[PDB]
Amino acid sequence: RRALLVAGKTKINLQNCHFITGINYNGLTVKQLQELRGILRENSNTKLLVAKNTLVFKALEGTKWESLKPCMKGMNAWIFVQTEDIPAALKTFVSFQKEKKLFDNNLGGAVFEKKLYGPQDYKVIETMPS
Amino acid sequence: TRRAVAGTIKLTVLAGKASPGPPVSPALGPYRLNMMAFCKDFNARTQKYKPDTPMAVKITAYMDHSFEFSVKSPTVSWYIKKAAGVDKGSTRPGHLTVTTLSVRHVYEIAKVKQTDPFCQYMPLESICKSIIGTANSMGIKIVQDLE
Amino acid sequence: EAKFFRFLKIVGVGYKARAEEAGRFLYLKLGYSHEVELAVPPAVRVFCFKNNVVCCTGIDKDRVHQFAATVRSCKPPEVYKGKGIMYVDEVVKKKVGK
Amino acid sequence: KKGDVLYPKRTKYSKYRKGRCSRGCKPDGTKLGFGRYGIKSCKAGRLSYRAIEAARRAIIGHFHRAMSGQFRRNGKIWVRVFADLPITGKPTEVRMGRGKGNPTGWIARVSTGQILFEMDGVSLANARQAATLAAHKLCLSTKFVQWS
Amino acid sequence: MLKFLSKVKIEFNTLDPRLASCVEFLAQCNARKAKESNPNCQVLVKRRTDDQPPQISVTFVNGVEEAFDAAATSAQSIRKMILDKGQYLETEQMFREAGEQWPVIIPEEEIHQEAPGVKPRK
Amino acid sequence: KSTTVVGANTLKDRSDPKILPDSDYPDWLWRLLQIRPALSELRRKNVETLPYDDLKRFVKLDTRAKIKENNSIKAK
Amino acid sequence: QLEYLPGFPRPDAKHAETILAVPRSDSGKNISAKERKAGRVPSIIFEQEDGQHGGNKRLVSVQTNQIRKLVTHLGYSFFLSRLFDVEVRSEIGSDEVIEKVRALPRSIHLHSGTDAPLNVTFIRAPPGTLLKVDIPLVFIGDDVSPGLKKGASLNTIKRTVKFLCPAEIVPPYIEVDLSLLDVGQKLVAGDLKVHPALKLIRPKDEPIVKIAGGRV
Ligand SMILES: [Mg+2]
Repeated sequence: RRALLVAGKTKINLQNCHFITGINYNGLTVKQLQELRGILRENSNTKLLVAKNTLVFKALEGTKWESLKPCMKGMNAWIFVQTEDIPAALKTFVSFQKEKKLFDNNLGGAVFEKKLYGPQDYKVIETMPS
Repeated sequence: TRRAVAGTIKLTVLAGKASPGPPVSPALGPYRLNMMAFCKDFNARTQKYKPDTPMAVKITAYMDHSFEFSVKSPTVSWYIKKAAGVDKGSTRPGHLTVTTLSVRHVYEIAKVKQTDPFCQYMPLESICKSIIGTANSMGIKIVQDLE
Repeated sequence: EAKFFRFLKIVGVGYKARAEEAGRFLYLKLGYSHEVELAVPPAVRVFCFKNNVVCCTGIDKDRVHQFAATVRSCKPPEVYKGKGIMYVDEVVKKKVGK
Repeated sequence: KKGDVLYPKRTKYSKYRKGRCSRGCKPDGTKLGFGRYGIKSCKAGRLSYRAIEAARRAIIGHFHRAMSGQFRRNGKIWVRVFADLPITGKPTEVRMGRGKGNPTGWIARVSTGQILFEMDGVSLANARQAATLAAHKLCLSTKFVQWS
Repeated sequence: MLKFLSKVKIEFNTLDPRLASCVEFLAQCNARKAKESNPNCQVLVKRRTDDQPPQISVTFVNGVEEAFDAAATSAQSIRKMILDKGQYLETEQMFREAGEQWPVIIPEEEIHQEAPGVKPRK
Repeated sequence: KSTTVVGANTLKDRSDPKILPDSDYPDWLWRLLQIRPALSELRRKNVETLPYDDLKRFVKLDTRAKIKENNSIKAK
Repeated sequence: QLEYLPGFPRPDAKHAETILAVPRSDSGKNISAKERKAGRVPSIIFEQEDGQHGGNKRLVSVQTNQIRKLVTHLGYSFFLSRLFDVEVRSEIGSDEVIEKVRALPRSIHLHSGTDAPLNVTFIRAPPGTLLKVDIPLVFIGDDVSPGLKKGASLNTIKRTVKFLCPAEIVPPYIEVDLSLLDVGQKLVAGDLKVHPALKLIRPKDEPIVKIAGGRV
């Protein structure tokens, strides 16, 4: 039943998605998780979901997001973005990190156009606008 | 932060009357907390509000006597009883009825409750149905339109 | 060369321990008029430290644990103030005395 | 009925023969007649009216404490076994034959598969535990039966 | 769990699929119940794109360095073996502070010798 | 009385608000007391054809029911 | 028109097993005890057309584990208001199938003390045959009832209803809705929502369930 819950929760979120990331939520509380979800839900066009890694593993099979497979271990909060503006999508985490002083929770892994950029590699792509 | 959180204790104080003895006596003295600086910080912000209003203050006590508090709006029981009528709850709620409110008071109370410092992102349907659930819990009736 | 180790802590007003001969003889003072002498068996030696702590050190796990329980059984902890010999990691739960 | 302790108000004859009770079964199977749960017997024997009253009191007192308020009497009990055989008895320090003794009490003949109690209007767990409590007052071996 | 360590160095590759044990040890060592137990203890996270395998290299208070196979052993097995070495180090230090020689040597022939039961005596 | 709320707004410069007619208010206010269905109907239906809010209510009432049925049985 | 209408329950496909039997050569307590010791339940398959002269009967024996599993999983009354496939072969593991037929369990005998099955009865019900079937009731909507909300208690007068049913559309159970009953009222046997081709054997002015007021 929860398998169908998160299958629907990813089937709705993959309808307009163009890149996918996963954040290590070690040490984040419920209120700060809600604040991250709020910042990235009003100020952008993104959505946050914490899900079973094997269930996202099985629910992304047969899709162009099949390259992700190494980057699904440990504590994963999956962020699905239904929009295209990656500078405003990725600078919000910079503002969040520099404001609330959270170095223990970083961006590990992302998928854009059949490629897994390094966390160093999807740093310059937020500089280029549109 | 890095400090070992001891307790989180809440209280209700009327607006403007932060005299640290009738409600700020043993309630804050049970946890070794100070009574001067917290009252100064409390009276340094409720200058723009109507007095004799039961403002909700949650204070996170610490072992180094540091105050890190946020100010909450007055209680939804107060908001749903004072905007309705008599402040007396039923002997048997859900079956015995006191007052009646249709659709509008709960909706604007939800709009005011959205101003809670960690309710920036909860939807108005969520807040309205939460207040409906509170309204079920003291025995007041809700209808589509009182006439 | 020793491998198996066990530690004991003594709690009490005037309760004392002392090793006598090369770590082979153990002597104890538990509030009686006399003292308590125990002969540490082979494959085990005993040592005493400056926190009222007795160490049972040895090479045979059976003899080490049996002798540590033997030293403990001379005086178990009481439930009203915790006085006696106990294990270091052991928690003693007290109760109030009417 | 007679309130708690159940025996007939009057009978045709004062003294009855002893009879036999160690045999007898329900030759067609048994089903519940009024309730959803019930207690039936697995063996055949005798039960006294004091034991039946003690079992009924145990069930109603368990429902009394488990469920209160308006559901306190939502549990319904049917007692389907009735004690209508008087038993007699001679006192101490008496010889063998000068007639038949005075009656002392009443018993009920219970067969194999006879339903003693029936319960409705409660939870399944409350019914099972009330049957467990009631079977400790009866000398016979009982089973919990459920409607299906 | 964090009483006996001085510096920990975690190193791994982020796009290589064997990082589960090392990030689980990161979760074990960066808890709220951990860092309050040793405020002076240091953590060192390093990430690299190249193919150096994921390793946990720790040091203790008494200058002993230990490298562990973080690729094939789990974080909980690492947590058990660090304490297994740590309590031995503590026992060594506790013996050494009191004036006893370390390591203490017992003749390995008394295992064959018979021993009677220990009855306490006056 | 029935045309103004009392004691709602607490800003000293302003006043308590009024009761607007059904012209400024959006649609979802009058949907508040519809019969959101209970576990007697949602259990027997097909989960695969259920909409999002209904299946969310299904799993939430299922979790509440299993918590209550644990707490009522295991209690002594 | 011999099909279940929409809005009606249907027999489940989980409990749609086939019942396997082997022939039995005699009647009586001797061979009955021998079959029960060997681990089989005695049975007979018969038809309706000739009540005298037997009725084209065949004496068989079915498997105790299968029959006990069916009765435990379905319930006693639900097993008796549902059709089954019966396959009679000459031996267990043999392929010489003697008779495959669609039959109704007319009765099952359970021991009054141990509840082991002692006898199963099967009656041949091909399409076009009329039966007297006892259908169980299922009571729904007890959370919506205003009378039950007000603290009244439920008085279930009857649990099963006897009907005259053609074989094809025999209902497994009858759903009775209690959403709109307050304190004081009862439902009679004429309020049951059934197929129009089913005839009620009992008179329609027979109470089924009444909601009676609580002890104020
Ligand atoms: Mg015969």
